[PDB]
Amino acid sequence: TTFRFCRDCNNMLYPREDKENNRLLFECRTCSYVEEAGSPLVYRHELITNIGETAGVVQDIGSDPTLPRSDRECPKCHSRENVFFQSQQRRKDTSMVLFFVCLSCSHIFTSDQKNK
Amino acid sequence: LPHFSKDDYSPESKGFVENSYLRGLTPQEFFFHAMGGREGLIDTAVKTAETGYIQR
Amino acid sequence: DLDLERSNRQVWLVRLPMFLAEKWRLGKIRINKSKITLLLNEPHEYDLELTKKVVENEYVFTEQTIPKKTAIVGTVCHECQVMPYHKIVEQRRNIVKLNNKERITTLDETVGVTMSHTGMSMRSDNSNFLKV
Amino acid sequence: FDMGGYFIINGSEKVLIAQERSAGNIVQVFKKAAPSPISHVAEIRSALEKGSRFISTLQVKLYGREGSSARTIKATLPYIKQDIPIVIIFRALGIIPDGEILEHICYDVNDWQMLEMLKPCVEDGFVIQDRETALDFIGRRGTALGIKKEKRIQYAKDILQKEFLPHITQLEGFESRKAFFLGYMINRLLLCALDRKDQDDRDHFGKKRLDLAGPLLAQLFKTLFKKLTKDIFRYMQRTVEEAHDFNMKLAINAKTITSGLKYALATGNWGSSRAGVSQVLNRYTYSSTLSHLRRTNTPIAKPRQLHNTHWGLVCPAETPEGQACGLVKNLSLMSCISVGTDPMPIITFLSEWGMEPLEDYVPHQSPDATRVFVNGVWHGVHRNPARLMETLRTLRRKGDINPEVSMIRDIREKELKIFTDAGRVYRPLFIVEDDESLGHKELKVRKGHIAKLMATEYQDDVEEYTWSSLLNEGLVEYIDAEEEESILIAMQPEDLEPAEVDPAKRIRVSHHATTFTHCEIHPSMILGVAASIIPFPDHNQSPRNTYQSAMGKQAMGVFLTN
Amino acid sequence: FIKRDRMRRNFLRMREYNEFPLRAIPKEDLENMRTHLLKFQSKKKINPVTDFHLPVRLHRKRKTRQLKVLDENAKKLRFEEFYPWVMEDFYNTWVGSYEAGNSDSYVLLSVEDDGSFTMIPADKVYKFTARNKYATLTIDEAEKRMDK
Amino acid sequence: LEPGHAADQEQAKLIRSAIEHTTLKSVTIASEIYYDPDPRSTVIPEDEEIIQLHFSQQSPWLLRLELDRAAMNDKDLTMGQVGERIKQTFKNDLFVIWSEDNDEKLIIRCRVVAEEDHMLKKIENTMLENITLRGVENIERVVMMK
Amino acid sequence: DGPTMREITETIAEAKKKVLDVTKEAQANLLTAKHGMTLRESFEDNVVRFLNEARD
Amino acid sequence: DESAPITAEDSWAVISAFFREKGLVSQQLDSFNQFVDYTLQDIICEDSTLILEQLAQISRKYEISFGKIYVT
Ligand SMILES: [Zn+2]
Ligand SMILES: [Zn+2]
Repeated sequence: TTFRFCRDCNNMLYPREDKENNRLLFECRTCSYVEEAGSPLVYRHELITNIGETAGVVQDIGSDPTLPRSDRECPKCHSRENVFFQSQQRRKDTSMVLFFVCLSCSHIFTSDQKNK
Repeated sequence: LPHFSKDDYSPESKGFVENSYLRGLTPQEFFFHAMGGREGLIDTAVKTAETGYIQR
Repeated sequence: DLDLERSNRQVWLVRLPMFLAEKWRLGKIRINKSKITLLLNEPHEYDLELTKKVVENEYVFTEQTIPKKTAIVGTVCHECQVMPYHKIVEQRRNIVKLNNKERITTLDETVGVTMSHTGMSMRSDNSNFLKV
Repeated sequence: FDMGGYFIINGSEKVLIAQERSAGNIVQVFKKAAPSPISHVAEIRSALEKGSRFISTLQVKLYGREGSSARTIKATLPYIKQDIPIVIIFRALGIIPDGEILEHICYDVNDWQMLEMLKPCVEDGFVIQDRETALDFIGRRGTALGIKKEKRIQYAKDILQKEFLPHITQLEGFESRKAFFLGYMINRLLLCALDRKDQDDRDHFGKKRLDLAGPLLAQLFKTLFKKLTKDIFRYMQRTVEEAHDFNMKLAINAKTITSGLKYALATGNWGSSRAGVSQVLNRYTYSSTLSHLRRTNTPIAKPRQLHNTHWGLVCPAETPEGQACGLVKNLSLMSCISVGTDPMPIITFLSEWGMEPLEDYVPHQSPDATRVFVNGVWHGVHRNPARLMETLRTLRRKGDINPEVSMIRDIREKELKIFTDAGRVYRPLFIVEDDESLGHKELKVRKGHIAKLMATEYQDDVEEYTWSSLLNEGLVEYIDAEEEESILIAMQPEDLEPAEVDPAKRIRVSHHATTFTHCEIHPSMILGVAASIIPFPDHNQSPRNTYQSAMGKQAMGVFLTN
Repeated sequence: FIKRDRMRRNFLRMREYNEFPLRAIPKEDLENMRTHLLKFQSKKKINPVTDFHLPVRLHRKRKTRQLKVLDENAKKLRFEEFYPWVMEDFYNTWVGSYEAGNSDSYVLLSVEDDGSFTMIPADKVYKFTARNKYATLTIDEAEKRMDK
Repeated sequence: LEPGHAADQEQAKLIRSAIEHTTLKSVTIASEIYYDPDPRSTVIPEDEEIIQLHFSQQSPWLLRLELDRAAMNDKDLTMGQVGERIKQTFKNDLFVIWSEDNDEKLIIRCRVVAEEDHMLKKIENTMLENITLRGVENIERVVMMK
Repeated sequence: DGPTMREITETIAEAKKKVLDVTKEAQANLLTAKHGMTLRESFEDNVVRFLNEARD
Repeated sequence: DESAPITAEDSWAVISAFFREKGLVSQQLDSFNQFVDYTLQDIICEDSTLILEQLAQISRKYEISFGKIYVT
């Protein structure tokens, strides 16, 4: 999870346990480059994935003619001109919560009234 | 169809034919009705083709 | 006997347009202190963009297992690109999209002549090829 | 009234039915619901534009089911037996480090999931770390006829330079480009494995290519010409080997081409590979010949069911009943088939406006660059797709570029596909402009152009104002099924364009949509030839329109006057 | 509600700066030497040839009557020169490869002592790769070690 | 059902909770691995509360995971009975701790007597797939019908 | 007759208002699906049920 | 005026100007004509050269190549 690469070797840094000082390290098995550890975290699976629903957001998203138009105002700039679209994460259990994209400050504010 | 907007869940755009055969149908409804007709023909053909084998 | 001459020489690499490049296959560069142009000989002036400012690990060498005579020229100093009466160049760019090929030619003769030249025509030899 | 469009062999009017096949040079991904260890398959049928007719197809397989760990990726290679991991191939292409590999596969450093799934491939890629050991690895894995190693490493390199990815090119030195394209295919496979994209649909009519007499006679005349050359050379070797005189009448034979073309256009076979291509012309009536010549066939998702991509291209009613139901199709009245142009002037024109080549691409220095695709070949990216797309569209409407070329700009996918290959089915549609002097949107064609057009029509003093004059002025444009994904079409012009009831008329939709880019010429044109004879088919059920469309091909009448 | 077929009668009845010159080097030097380009693939920013130390060396490492296929020119001349060069000392190793695609249009503006510049057309372009940093390998040992 | 316990919803909820297959992966939001060499003391500042309670030679590597409270409700479960299941699964080779239902964040931590990470990752697969919390095999989506 | 046509227009109109209300409640994530189906399945069952009820 | 919007019936005229240009069966004629025009020269030119290699003991060779094809 967000691992680093070696210098010159550019290979991934496998975790190495430091038994002398009893502390985590990051090694490269090709060479002798071992750096310290700034965090004890190593691996995170994250089963239930909720990211990717708002995928593919570009600076030129406001010039898409296929996308719809709404009249709801933004909570920030208070602009009623925005473009909404549902989640980009395609899955069976994906909710139909709309995603509002303002055409002024480019803020992404949703329409969920239960959890915000 | 490329004649409606994206992420449209309105019943009219999803296949509801609110017109009747007395006043005619719109193109986006006649297309879906043609899909249902072809599906009916194919389904009947398969049901007969299997019905014969079952009969034998 | 490869020998590095200097490498201290600084060279600038240029990505030129095709008509002027094929023409080069002289002008005067005007360095404006962060915008530089080029006054060719009569003819156009050309702004050259600072494409890549830092350009390390790139060098230039020349050549005079089989070892050959190798000489080192200089380091690459800046990555550049020449940018461009422009309506004539735009029309020439629109004009290059008009290339075509010749169609098949239909022989219009009385057929009987060509059909006579097809099969037996009482005319042999007349050409030395695989005659041993 | 004789429409023509057929052949005459032995006094019989033979017709070449339009064949249907799938397109190539497009990366496709599919799922495997079987207990096979492969979860997703990334197929891509690579072939050149003209010549040889390549059949080699590259496959990138993802092993390991969902839930289990150690999900490695292994892609097969032609002439190589067992499958080879993607990272080892990256080592064989000249890329040794792994950070560059992850930099070519995944173009976003912020995403940790794809990089996380790359780990096992980086482990096996740790096992084999050298380019020479990778070339010797592929040399020892597949193709054992080299025997010697020194010839199997260079032979394997020549495989990676020639047989590997026949498209793009086959020269030496294009390994960086193919490395970027390969990393793109892996990005599509893993990106499809993360449930971010659905399985690639094969029923999309835009991904299908039709074959008329052009392609068929191209394959046939190609093979017959090859056989002719081989036979001529055989006569040459016989002449020089037996030591005799040469004759032009015994070397070049004409019964090979005559018997090949006459036999292929005479029988149903096109050489069983293909059968039922040539059928006798049905002269029962005039609409039977019209609906017979426009008949398209599909060789044996459900292909029989009517898909949503058949709007305006395939008649939704005219279809036979029985075993061949839904496999036979009929062209709608304004649907045509592309013929193919030349992609070289377009590729040459793109690089003049700053289109960076692919081999100079760095995803860390230009992450927001839009990739440019020409017939599936990735030539490079561009950091300004707006002005470039506007330029290509303005030059496409003026008549410079052939209107048969269909260009699509997928925003979410961040791609710009360009299709100029033959076989695509398109249909003409009007052009809608929003910037007008009235304050709202309006069509490009006005009433003056209609007045000049009708003046020329009823005059035939003349003004030479025809359909081509309407096309060159940017008033009507052809649209296939691929570009139809990125346009908004309006049905009636004077009913959906302007902004705002007897109970006998039908209820219609609203005009809430503003970004109407195109407009339908007329909806009644979506029907075929046989369904066009039906009076008021809207008020009639569809299967009756189909039955009447079937009975219209056998009624008594007058086909011709001669 | 009827088809208007009388349109023929209706249509018939209706109708500070610093300027420095450029020069072309005589073609004798172009006939003597061919200019190629250098590009490294080791990520390290610096890497000059002075830090590459010395001595720098860049060197390139019976049947009857039958049938031949054919081939052309430039592709054959580029195919026969399938020996890539290498620069080393006596240790650092750099092995280059052809780039081909980066030919097209590349003009060199070599800066001399004066403000003027000397333009030279680039013949080819090569990508040098730093080889044998770690120093290890195996062949058959890796083929048997990969079978576990 | 039985004629004696008919027209009863709670009893049918007990029967459904007695046959419907449930697994540990069902309740798992996410899992994460930590390097924590000292067995008793934990670098993590939050879990210290757990450290204070559930305590009052082993692997330096920590396996940790979080459960959905909603999953603990829909599928009736107890952090206790879960830890019981794992303890009677792997027996004594894997030490186990689990957070309380009162905790607004459900936490479970485990350790063992080359690198320890790979061993932990194997145990992760065993935990998610091969543990069934309750219910008999090949039973899903039990629907109440009147 | 006229009044019957207006009663049919209002019958369909009420069903359209119901599908719009369930559509807004589904877009606001305020409707929890029952056991055995997801949100989209229950939504499609409600829309199809209302449309068939209005047609009947 | 000349800059007035068109109607629904007017569209029919456009369709006429379509069928006057193309015809009901124009795809077969255009594809076949393009085949005869370009496909013949492409097939002939893409693989016309064949050479015989003759050995003697001095080497010798022979060549036959096809050029512009002619249709009647
Ligand atoms: Zn390293
Ligand atoms: Zn805003």
